[PDB]
Amino acid sequence: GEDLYGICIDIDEFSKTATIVPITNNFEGYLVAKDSTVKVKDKLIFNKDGALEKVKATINATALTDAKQISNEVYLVKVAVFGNKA
Amino acid sequence: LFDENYYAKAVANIIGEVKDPIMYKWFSPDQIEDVDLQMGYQKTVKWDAFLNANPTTIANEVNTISTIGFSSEVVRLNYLKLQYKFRHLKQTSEKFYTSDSYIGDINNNLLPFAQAYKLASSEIIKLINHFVLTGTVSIQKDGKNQKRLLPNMYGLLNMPEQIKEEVASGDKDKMDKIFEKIEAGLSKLELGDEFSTPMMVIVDPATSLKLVKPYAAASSCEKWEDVLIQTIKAINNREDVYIETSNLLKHKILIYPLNSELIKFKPSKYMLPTPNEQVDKDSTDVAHSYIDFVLGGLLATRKTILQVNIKQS
Amino acid sequence: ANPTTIANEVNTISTIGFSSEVVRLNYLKLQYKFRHLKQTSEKFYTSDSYIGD
Amino acid sequence: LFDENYYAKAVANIIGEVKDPIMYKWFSPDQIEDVDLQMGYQKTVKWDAFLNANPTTIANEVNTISTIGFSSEVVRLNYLKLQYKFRHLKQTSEKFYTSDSYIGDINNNLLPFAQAYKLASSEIIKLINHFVLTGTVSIQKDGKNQKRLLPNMYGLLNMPEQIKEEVASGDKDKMDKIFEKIEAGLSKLELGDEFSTPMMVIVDPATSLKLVKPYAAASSCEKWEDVLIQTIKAINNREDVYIETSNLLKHKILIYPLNSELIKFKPSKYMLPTPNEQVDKDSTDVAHSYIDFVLGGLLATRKTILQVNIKQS
Amino acid sequence: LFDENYYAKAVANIIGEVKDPIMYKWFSPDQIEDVDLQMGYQKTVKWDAFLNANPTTIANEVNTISTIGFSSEVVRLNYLKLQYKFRHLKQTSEKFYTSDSYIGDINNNLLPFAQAYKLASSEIIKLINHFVLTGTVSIQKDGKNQKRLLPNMYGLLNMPEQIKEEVASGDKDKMDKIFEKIEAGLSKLELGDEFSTPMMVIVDPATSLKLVKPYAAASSCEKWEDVLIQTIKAINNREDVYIETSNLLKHKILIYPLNSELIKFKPSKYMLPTPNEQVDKDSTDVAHSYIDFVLGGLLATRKTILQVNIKQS
Amino acid sequence: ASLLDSNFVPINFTEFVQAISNTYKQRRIQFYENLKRHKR
Repeated sequence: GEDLYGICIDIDEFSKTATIVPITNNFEGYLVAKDSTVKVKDKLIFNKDGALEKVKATINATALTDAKQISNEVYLVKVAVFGNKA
Repeated sequence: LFDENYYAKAVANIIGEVKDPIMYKWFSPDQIEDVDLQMGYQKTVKWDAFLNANPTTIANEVNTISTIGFSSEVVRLNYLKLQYKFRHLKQTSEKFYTSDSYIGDINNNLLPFAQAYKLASSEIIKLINHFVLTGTVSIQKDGKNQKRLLPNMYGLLNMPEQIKEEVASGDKDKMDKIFEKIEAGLSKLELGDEFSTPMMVIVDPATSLKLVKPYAAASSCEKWEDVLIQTIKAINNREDVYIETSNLLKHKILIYPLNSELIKFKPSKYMLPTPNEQVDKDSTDVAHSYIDFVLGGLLATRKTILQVNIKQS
Repeated sequence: ANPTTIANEVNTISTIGFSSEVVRLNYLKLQYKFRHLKQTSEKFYTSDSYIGD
Repeated sequence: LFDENYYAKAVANIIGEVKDPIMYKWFSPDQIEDVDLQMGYQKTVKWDAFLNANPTTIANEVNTISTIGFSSEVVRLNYLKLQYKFRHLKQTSEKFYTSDSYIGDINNNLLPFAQAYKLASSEIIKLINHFVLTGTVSIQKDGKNQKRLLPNMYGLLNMPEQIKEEVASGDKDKMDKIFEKIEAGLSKLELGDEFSTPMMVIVDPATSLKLVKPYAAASSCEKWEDVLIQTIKAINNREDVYIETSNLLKHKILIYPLNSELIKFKPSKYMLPTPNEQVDKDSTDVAHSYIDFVLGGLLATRKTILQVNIKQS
Repeated sequence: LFDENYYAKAVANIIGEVKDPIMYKWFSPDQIEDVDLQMGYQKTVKWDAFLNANPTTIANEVNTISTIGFSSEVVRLNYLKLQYKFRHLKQTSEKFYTSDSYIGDINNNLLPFAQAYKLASSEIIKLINHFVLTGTVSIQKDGKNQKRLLPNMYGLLNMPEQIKEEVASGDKDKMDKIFEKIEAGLSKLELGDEFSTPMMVIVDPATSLKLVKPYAAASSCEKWEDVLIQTIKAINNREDVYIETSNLLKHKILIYPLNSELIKFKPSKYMLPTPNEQVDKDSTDVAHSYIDFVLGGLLATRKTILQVNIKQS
Repeated sequence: ASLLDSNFVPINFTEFVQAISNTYKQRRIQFYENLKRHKR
């Protein structure tokens, strides 16, 4: 939503510490998607659960590939996020 | 390295100016043992034995004898690494700030690397002592905004399964009520076969000032401190009872034995502040350095620490 | 701020700040004036047990 | 240099464990010559002649005579320098991760510099071999999202102006139709005066499985592989014919001679992975290293490569 | 040091090929003194006396007498430190760029470190000379968007409290009117007891070409320059009057003595370009270096410099 | 303590910078020694 502060790119469960890229820095990588209805050249928005869903987008995120399924709910998609819209 | 690393040379030359932590006065010499770890966990095993039945008399011929069983207990201790960063002046740029009265920059609050390292190390040692005493890490005077730490990382005041007594706010100034609570906690203390052990008490300055009052129809030639010493000597088999005052505590009284078999501090050999090799540099005269320190490593037996909190609200 | 946990990769670390303090002590000079008798005139004011008008 | 830099010593001590590329089997020893370049182009000139018209009969007096034309062709080979970055553990921080059996954090997928470099070099060599074979650079099984490469950068499979045969989808399993297409391509091959040279064929595992079936009623002691070898021996003056199976290829058959006068590989002397001097260090235990590799340099004469694609759709 | 850092060796080998600044011709050897400061200020104190009223006649008895007053003046000179960054090629990358008769990427405008440093130092010396003359720092030819500098930082042309004359637009080409204005300024000069000293005039090329014309019928064997030299010799006790031309000036004539008592230049010992130890490095072949230079340090007595501006149109 | 002297072997960047400054001062001194102004 509008409360997005950054994106968690790494985790350490022993120390319970998340390494995070702030929204002010552009990122290119695989992130969790809500479902498998995301194609290339699609505007994506972070939902209330922190997952990328296909499109009022405060940020500018575009999927580079299609959603790829690994587990029953694990859907990774390559996305480049390069700031906020206006 | 010294011919190459001026920062390392300065750290070596100024390492003696820092003072020993005050936590060293709270433990027996044999109650502290260094370990080799920076972050992670370490497990310790304790082996105990027991008898299964009454003894067997060796008369004539016999084949069936009573048995002795064994048991084990495993305890995990977690160790965490933390870092601080501080700015300072470049060695080549110091000569342009070496004034006659002092060396540094007053207007921009810039210091030589040696002095900055000394002050940062002193502050970090104070923080480490606070952590060892209270089991929390915070910078606010209210003790809020605490840094969330890992499990199995406890201090003296927050060690689980100890004896805790609370003196009510109505009796916040009544030494008789305070000593009633202390006696209740001392009775609830359990030392087993290690009761014959010197004991240590840590009190806040207000509690110390209340203790130095004469024992009370007021009396003479006796203090509440002496009364407390006698009460503790009742349970420790008339052993030594040392008393210390710490400004970190606030309306708290801590009582614990100085026994390695009951309470042991196994801290990391890198717990005290250590300079980092990464030194940020730039085209300007301001550089940055890092200091590392390791926290964790306290082990205590259950129901061996008494904590009396005098509620003030 | 609170110390930074060194886990995995991190670039933002808590800082330790420094401060300078200049302490100044001021001094003041004060004077008083008092009247008395000239040395040559004391013989005309000496008395049985005291000197002075 | 080794006494000062640890990473260079580790690279030198672990460079031997990296296996040789499999692309070396695809070429004869004389067909490969190294060039000294990292990014740029190498150009050569070839001179050809042609007849302009029918000859002129020298009878009585004549001044106008038929002419012979000449032409030049400039052939350019482009090279590209590419880089990869990988994360590893710091040399000083290794001792805090050196477990009994494994060295490195399993949870965080962190490895020592030597092992990380070995694995990264192996992956980069796999990528280089794939590029040399197919003429494309990609990391997807479907073959999409290919890297846009400079012109005059071609592989054995995507080389233009070569003989290309296509087996239809209906005849995907008909080895007779596949061999008919191969025979047509072999007839269309033009070797010129360099025919007396060994030949090399590269096939997919499915094609290799189909080859060993008896030649077709089924023959006795005569298989499709033997028939193909005889057919190639017919055109190469009965020279040696080598057959290789490559997992990189899929439903593709590649036939080409092993003569340096027709096909030559002039790769950069820095084509294989080489570590970079720059090392990204920080205050933590994680460091970053870079590997460089150069791509490009395959030169082939026109109409000397047969490429058979079996449409599986 | 040279073995560890190649850039220092390159700077040491290339520094001898940098030409001396042209500002040296504008001062005497005694007028220039080096100070040991990079950034900051330097202060001096001067004491003056003055008469308050007409003298009092000592006739009969009088108690009220005229007074002689005194005053102190504190003079401050500021010194500023400035820096530039320039890109160049990494030392261990030149072999891949050495052409037949040059080194560097022409298409991308990349140079070796030595050549880049030499060109940068030449440009910085040009800017330093421009600052020493005009008292401003700007890269535009219109003298706009100037860098805001600290007070007490002046040049020979923007120095306040000096004699200023303005030749009108109608008399732009009238050397007689220009000389009349110069004579007025010379009369308004206040050299005083320091009159016996050499004098220096700095003139623009157009006005110099106007000067070299014969003095005006026209007097043979007598030029306007000769008349000006005689006029200045009238006031400087028949001392040497040097005349120089500078393209930096435009329709400006600057006359000032060469006495260290009146005009002094106390520049920093690090005013001229000096390389910085910080060298940005990456995995590519492009590196960045830094050059430092210090500005400031011109002191002059008031009403000792004549500045003539010929208003053009 | 100047870059002109071949025997001078700097030990660190501070000494190198001091040598650069001394060399600049010596160059200025030499220029003023060899200067010959035009007196006419």
